[PDB]
Amino acid sequence: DKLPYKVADIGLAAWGRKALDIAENEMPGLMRMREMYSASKPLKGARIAGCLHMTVETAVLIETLVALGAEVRWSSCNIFSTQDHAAAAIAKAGIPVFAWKGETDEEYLWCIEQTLHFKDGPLNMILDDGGDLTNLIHTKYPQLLSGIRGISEETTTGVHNLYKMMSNGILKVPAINVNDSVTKSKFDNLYGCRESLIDGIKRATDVMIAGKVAVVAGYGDVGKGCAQALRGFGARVIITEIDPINALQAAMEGYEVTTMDEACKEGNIFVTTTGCVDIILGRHFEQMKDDAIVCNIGHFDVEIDVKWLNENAVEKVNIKPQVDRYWLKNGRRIILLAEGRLVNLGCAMGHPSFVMSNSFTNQVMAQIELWTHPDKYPVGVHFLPKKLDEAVAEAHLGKLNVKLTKLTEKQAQYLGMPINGPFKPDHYRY
Amino acid sequence: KLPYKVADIGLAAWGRKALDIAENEMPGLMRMREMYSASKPLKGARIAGCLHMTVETAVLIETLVALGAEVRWSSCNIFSTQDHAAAAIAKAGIPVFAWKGETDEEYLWCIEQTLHFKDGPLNMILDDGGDLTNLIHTKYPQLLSGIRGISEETTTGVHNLYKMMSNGILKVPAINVNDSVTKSKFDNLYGCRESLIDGIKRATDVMIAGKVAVVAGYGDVGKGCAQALRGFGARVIITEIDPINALQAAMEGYEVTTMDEACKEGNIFVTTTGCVDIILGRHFEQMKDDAIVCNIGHFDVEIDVKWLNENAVEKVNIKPQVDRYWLKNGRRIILLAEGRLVNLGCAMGHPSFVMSNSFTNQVMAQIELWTHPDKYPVGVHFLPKKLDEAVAEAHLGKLNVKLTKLTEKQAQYLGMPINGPFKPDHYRY
Amino acid sequence: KLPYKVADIGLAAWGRKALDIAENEMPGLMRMREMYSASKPLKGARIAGCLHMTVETAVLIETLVALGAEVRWSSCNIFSTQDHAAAAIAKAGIPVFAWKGETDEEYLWCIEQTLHFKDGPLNMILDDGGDLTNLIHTKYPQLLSGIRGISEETTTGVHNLYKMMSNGILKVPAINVNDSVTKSKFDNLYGCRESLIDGIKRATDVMIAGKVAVVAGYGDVGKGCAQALRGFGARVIITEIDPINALQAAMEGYEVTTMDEACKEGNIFVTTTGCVDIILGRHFEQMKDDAIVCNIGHFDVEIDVKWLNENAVEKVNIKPQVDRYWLKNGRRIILLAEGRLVNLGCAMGHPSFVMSNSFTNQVMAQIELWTHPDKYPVGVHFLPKKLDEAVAEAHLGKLNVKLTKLTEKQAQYLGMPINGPFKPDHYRY
Amino acid sequence: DKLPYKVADIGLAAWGRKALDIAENEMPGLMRMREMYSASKPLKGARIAGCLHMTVETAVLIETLVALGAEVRWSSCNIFSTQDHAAAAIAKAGIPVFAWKGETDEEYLWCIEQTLHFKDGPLNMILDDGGDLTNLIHTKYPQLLSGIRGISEETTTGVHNLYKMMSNGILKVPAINVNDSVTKSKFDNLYGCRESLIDGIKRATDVMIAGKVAVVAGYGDVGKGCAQALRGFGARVIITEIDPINALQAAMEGYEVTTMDEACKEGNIFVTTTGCVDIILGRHFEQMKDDAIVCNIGHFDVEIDVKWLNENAVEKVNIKPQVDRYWLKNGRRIILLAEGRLVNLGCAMGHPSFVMSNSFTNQVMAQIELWTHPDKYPVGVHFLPKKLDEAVAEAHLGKLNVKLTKLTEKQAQYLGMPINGPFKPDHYRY
Ligand SMILES: NC(=O)c1ccc[n+]([C@@H]2O[C@H](COP(=O)([O-])OP(=O)(O)OC[C@H]3O[C@@H](n4cnc5c(N)ncnc54)[C@H](O)[C@@H]3O)[C@@H](O)[C@H]2O)c1
Ligand SMILES: NC(=O)c1ccc[n+]([C@@H]2O[C@H](COP(=O)([O-])OP(=O)(O)OC[C@H]3O[C@@H](n4cnc5c(N)ncnc54)[C@H](O)[C@@H]3O)[C@@H](O)[C@H]2O)c1
Ligand SMILES: NC(=O)c1ccc[n+]([C@@H]2O[C@H](COP(=O)([O-])OP(=O)(O)OC[C@H]3O[C@@H](n4cnc5c(N)ncnc54)[C@H](O)[C@@H]3O)[C@@H](O)[C@H]2O)c1
Ligand SMILES: NC(=O)c1ccc[n+]([C@@H]2O[C@H](COP(=O)([O-])OP(=O)(O)OC[C@H]3O[C@@H](n4cnc5c(N)ncnc54)[C@H](O)[C@@H]3O)[C@@H](O)[C@H]2O)c1
Ligand SMILES: NC(=O)c1ncn([C@@H]2O[C@H](CO)[C@@H](O)[C@H]2O)n1
Ligand SMILES: NC(=O)c1ncn([C@@H]2O[C@H](CO)[C@@H](O)[C@H]2O)n1
Ligand SMILES: NC(=O)c1ncn([C@@H]2O[C@H](CO)[C@@H](O)[C@H]2O)n1
Ligand SMILES: NC(=O)c1ncn([C@@H]2O[C@H](CO)[C@@H](O)[C@H]2O)n1
Repeated sequence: DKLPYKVADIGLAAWGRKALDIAENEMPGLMRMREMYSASKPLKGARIAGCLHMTVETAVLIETLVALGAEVRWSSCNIFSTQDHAAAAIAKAGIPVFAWKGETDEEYLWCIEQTLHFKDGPLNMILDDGGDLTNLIHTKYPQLLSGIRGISEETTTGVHNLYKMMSNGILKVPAINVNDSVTKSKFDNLYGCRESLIDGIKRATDVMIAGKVAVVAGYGDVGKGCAQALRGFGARVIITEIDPINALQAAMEGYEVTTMDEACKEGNIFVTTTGCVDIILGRHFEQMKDDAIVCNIGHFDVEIDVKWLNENAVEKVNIKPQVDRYWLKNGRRIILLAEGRLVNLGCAMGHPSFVMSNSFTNQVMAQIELWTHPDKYPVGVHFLPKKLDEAVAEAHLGKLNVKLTKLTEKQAQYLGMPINGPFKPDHYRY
Repeated sequence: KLPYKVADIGLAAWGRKALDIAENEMPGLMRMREMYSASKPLKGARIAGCLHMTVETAVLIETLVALGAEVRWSSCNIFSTQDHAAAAIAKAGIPVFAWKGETDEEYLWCIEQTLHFKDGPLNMILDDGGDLTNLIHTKYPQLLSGIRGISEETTTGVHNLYKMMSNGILKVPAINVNDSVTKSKFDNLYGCRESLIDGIKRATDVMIAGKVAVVAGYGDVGKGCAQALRGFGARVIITEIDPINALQAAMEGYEVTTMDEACKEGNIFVTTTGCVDIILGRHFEQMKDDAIVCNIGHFDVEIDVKWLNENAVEKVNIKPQVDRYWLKNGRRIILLAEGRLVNLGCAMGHPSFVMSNSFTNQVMAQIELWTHPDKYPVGVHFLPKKLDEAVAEAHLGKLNVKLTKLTEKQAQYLGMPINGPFKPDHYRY
Repeated sequence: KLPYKVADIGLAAWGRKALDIAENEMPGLMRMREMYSASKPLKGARIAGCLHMTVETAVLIETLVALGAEVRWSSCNIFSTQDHAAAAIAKAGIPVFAWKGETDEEYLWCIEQTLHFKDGPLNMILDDGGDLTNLIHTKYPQLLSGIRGISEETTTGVHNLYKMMSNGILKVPAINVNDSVTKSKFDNLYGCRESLIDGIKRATDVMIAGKVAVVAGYGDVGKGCAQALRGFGARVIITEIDPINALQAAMEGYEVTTMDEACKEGNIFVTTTGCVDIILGRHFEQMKDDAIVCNIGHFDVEIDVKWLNENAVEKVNIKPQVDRYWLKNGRRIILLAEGRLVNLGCAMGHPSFVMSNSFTNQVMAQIELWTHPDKYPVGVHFLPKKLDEAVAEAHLGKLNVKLTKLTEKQAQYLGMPINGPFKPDHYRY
Repeated sequence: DKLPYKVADIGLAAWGRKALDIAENEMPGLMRMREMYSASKPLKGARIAGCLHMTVETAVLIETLVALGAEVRWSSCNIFSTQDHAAAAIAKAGIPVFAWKGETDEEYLWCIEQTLHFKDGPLNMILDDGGDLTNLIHTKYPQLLSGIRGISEETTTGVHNLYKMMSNGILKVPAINVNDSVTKSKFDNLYGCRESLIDGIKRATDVMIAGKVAVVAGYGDVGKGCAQALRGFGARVIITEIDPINALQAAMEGYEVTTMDEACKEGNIFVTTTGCVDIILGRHFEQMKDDAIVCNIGHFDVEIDVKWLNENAVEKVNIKPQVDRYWLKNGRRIILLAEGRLVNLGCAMGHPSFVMSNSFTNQVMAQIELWTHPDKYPVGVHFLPKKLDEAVAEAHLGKLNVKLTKLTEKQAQYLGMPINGPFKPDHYRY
């Protein structure tokens, strides 16, 4: 007596399928997983609850998991990130999906709850992005924990939470940290944001980047890509940081590194990338240039104090969906994107398919590892082996017409490594 | 007769909000309003405009009206109208005939609606690409003697004016706005550096990083396009006919080769030449699977779209202005905006700040021609450097740029007028 | 009289090896030799040259001689001579009066040695910065009627020629070589992009990454300098008097402010203005400890070196052309090349490939003035675009650039001559 | 009856001292070690044999070790890298140093042998760059191993050798891998090469970079910096790689990735960064463009087959020290820099002082850790703790006028980290 799916408009499915066809041809990693494993069906018996942005890219991931034998039920991990034509295509394919663009907070929680119960029993695998599904099970459904073989987690904030859960004795299910595969963190977080930040800002505002001062809070993988994107279009980028190593990197790349207390007086565009609370506050907003654009690409909605704007502005003018222009008591305006929620996914289409093929090939590999080799994965947080990490990269080289060199026997002996790798030590930072 | 013709007048409120935001990004145009709204230098002008009907152009239109002109408007491209901007203009009582997705015949009908005002025929032309200019000269020559001047926005349009003049067929004075320094070195370069990728992304959501991109032409537009693609991690290959532009591209680290070679390597193709026959059937047949092909230069003639329509074995419309073709060789080609300007057809054109440079020049040109016509005999003219410098200066405050002033000692040393102009007429910036 | 005067003729063999390497990087000059060595268009010319006596200039000198000229040479800067290049020229029998580290009086003596040949006084000038031009006009006016033409290398020199002409005091026709497209947009820009950092590094070995660098001026030289510093991870701040150049710098992501503000922040200061009084005592007094200060523009007047010498409390010579001053405030300033051109004074100037563009223009200018003087009345002239394009084309093969040729259909469409020139005279590239 | 030092010309000492004074003011990390530890003298009793490029930067390191109480004896680890004025200043200061620019291979070995015996006994600490000192002791002087408390090793190839020695049971002394401190590998190897490669090429050849094709073999930290430097000056850079992850990084940065077998036909400049043998061979040289410039910035002299040039060229013309122009049987010329040895140190001045202050502050810290806390360091290869790594970066922020943000108590609680760090997990790649 439960809904089979819930999406904005299943009639968008034909357009969705065209977008999926294009994406498949950009995602050789996922297509190789299908070629290699569609017959052997390694995920047979798996019942995967997924909580991850319901985008065209994610649809390709979902169909890969199903091709490999899994049953899947899906929700988005963000109220604005669903692409309704992708959700429609997945629903039309008979896969239970509960996701649409513009969910309320109540609807969001309800959608996750729809993914827990399958025909043959409760979920036995978690594929998570940000840990909401992980946390829901541990907090509200502890009786389901014993039946879950593994968790794979997509993003930096999610994995931070898993390590904290483990250190405090709260984690009860083995997890693979997908974020920190080399082929995820050094590609998705960096090159993905380098394209999708600007895409979000532009679709929302059509603002010129050239000539502006842009303030980027944080200089981790996300901040590095955001800063590079903005600099490339001729913004002058100012960085804030708490970590002296990341701060020194930023200075050595030619960026001014200062505090938000100083930078708020100069920025025309503000991007938060920190995964931390209380980055942009009332005292900052009051000092900003007129029509400063403020957005978050890090986590949830707490980097920016959106509550302060709602409480203190004279008026909030909605410009269009996910774009609000606040008029402050000082007579100046602030343009806030996506209510302070992820701007690339909320105001544009998130990362492009090619780089998401890296991240999602790691996801499929992690699901196969946890489902088929559980003995290798005790309760705790684990990485994929370097050999598989390398294999993700190798699967994407052909599409780019990259010609990789093979070591000669003489060179392999000289270096003391195998011809087929792995080629780097475990601590290598790339 | 119709007061206007637009897609949906109900879009006017949203249009107005977008115009409000754009005004705050366009200090040059707002300064023209501050300076000239009382004195109304364009009183008596009846300006027919043919220029992409975007949010940015709406700000220009309302500036012309604030300065006392009567205006009637059409777009210069069948896909470039932003319907909310058109609706806001219509709602404000200004005759505009423009919508996204015109037929070719509707396009001409729209230009024709701009020619006659209550008080008489048009007496000024504001053009982008020469269609209004050519229409009057070829079909309505009886209207020419009543037109005081033409201002022309874009490289292809000004090329046509110079050709008309050399052939003795130009009959109205024109100002070349494209070749103001503050237009050509800003709009054509930095505008395309942002809006090319915006068009490609909204249309395809393709990853740029890791791709080979082939840019045909390395003029102002090609320079901006190449820099954009390289910034996102594409490997950019350039084609050129001019050895100077070619050497520039080589000295910036780009491979410069022919399209006959580059067609085998590119994943993304962008034409920027203003020339016919850049991408042909023999090129399409060699392209990598799902190569994305688009034009940012002129009209629809850089890419042989006719060839694709006639020779593909499948053609699937993905969404408006995005078509995916399957060739006999089994490979696919993705064509944007039917080969028409991709930045305006698949996205929103250049952002407002840089359009404020171009459009401040347009307002200055209209004022010069309308109020000082004897300074402009039949022929093609530039705005004075002093005015060109003034356009730039008007945008410095928004960016918090602090300009240095020469001391009297330094001005004497340089033999330079202390308030400019600061460069000789041949200076290339 | 002396056959030459150089530091050490024993350096000639090493000089010749360096010239051999440079010739293979200078296809424009080598092409001039291939085309004109038999016909000897410069037969009868007696060229006095005043231009940095470097390896690159040695290739130019031997090209002029190959084309039939007699030549006598001096450097235009007291620190820019490369002694091995000077020795190779001297060994080849060419009168050259140049060494690194001349006194100001020796500098003038060297120019004076170039004026008289066996067959009579000079009849052509090849100048860089106007010193030879000014010397003749002011001290040897009786020689003017015997001089057929002047070609001038650099922005400051051509500025002086235009001033002379407007004041009615220029008495010999001149060609402005600086403002060939293939000179100004290449040498001034890409040359400085490499040779500024070479000068700073050889002098100081300072890390660029992490520093704030202040570049005064954003013309061709300032653009090249700023890009170089940014590429290595310096944060670059720009000063400018021209609102157009200022807006360019802002649109490229640089902070544009005054020297009065920037002096408090910079670790490296580079002057590129061609103007007096850019860095003054009030600036030095505010600078970060061990700020490195240098000039790449003109003469020694951009930086107030007199102020440092008079006001520092300590001055220590680190090595040739590097001085470290201690100010009364206890902080240190490092001054390069006594405020003279840092790229030529502390390193080797621009690399040979880009100098081949500049120097091919110089050879073309000398040929034009010597063989077609009636085309050049007294005044300041440009080389024709056709020749400018030819300079670029002559360098494409070395870089393996493949230039596209228009089809006859395309040339008709564009109304363009199929072999060029391809751009109108106002084109800015 | 042994020499007290051996240098090119001790009369260069006054110029050397001026260069050292300038460098000190660029090296706040080393100067902070002096401020903090010159009175307590933590290295008292240490007798450190050092084998590391005898440059101005290294002189500042040497004087720091002596200020901290160590006795030191020094040699260079490269026959061309010594800066004779720096060596003179160290000799004049009474420190035994055996180093000059342009040593023969025999003289090189002799110089290392001079650093082993002190007045009060044999060395009891090793500071090494490339492992020659480490290998000499293990192979020729095993009886000295028991008296050595620790090894600190500077460079990637050196540390590779230490791990191999450990895996084969040959390492008998505890070692700290300095190369893989974050503040070394991500700064020295990357930003150092980004400046010093071009400096070497320019001083040797004065070649224009703009317009050229440059081929960079390897895209690790060194290759990344070299490629960026060359691209910045307008070369078109082609990368070769054996590792699919590094290769994908290069492609995503806009470089063509192909094999040397293809790239040798196109390159005008060749830079080897691999640490591997047999990168540029006869079959490559024969296909190169006329006057191709060929150089190595990786390891020793075996990346480039210099022996092939010597055996097969028609003639070798010496242009000036460390620059040779070979005329081949095909009539074309090859310009080889520094006989295939490190081009940045051999043809220029190596990395600038500021970034060497990061590397050498790690060296001082490693010497203090091994000398004063030996119980923490069993036989094996170890990293410096992240807290010290962060402290190296923090010590350089003031010179750059960087303003680092401090977490609030609320933020530190939210993130679950200490206000004073460390701020990243052990696996973080920066
Ligand atoms: N929107 C997306 O598509 C996307 C993609 C990847 C990751 N993410 C999210 O982005 C965020 C950042 O991810 P990351 O991988 O870059 O993590 P990271 O740990 O590499 O970088 C975060 C940086 O923020 C800095 N920081 C923390 N608090 C700060 C403060 N108060 N002020 C200034 N700097 C501060 C840290 O020192 C760190 O260097 C995470 O929330 C992650 O889940 C989003
Ligand atoms: N979409 C836009 O927003 C936008 C903006 C500005 C200009 N434009 C248009 O873009 C086009 C280019 O303008 P521009 O200012 O760069 O002009 P330009 O003259 O500076 O550059 C065009 C270049 O194309 C080269 N070229 C010509 N034919 C060629 C061919 N067959 N193959 C390779 N190269 C060839 C020329 O040598 C020239 O360097 C024009 O049509 C102009 O109207 C469009
Ligand atoms: N060292 C070299 O190898 C080399 C090479 C080429 C040119 N030059 C010399 O470099 C200088 C600059 O040449 P260019 O071609 O760039 O000329 P330019 O005219 O293009 O640029 C100089 C810029 O300085 C700006 N300026 C003038 N006075 C200023 C001041 N007080 N403060 C800030 N900005 C100011 C001007 O607005 C102008 O934009 C000239 O002296 C020229 O002869 C040297
Ligand atoms: N000259 C200097 O100042 C300097 C500075 C730092 C490091 N180094 C040295 O530079 C070298 C590289 O150091 P790194 O830190 O970049 O190491 P790295 O391991 O990060 O990079 C080396 C790269 O070379 C690649 N490689 C190996 N064999 C190859 C082959 N046959 N063809 C193509 N690519 C190949 C590897 O895949 C790797 O990515 C080492 O020898 C190191 O000791 C020199
Ligand atoms: N197009 C997409 O589906 C997309 N774009 C970005 N992300 C993921 O969103 C996560 C943040 O929630 C990041 O870790 C990315 O991997 N997914
Ligand atoms: N946003 C806009 O209205 C816009 N964007 C680009 N262009 C103009 O379109 C012309 C090409 O028709 C160029 O010359 C630009 O000036 N207009
Ligand atoms: N290597 C060289 O001989 C060299 N380098 C730079 N310049 C010239 O020096 C002039 C400044 O005097 C500039 O216009 C350059 O053309 N010459
Ligand atoms: N200026 C210098 O002393 C210098 N420059 C580079 N390197 C070191 O040289 C090692 C290679 O032998 C690298 O790991 C660098 O840390 N030292």
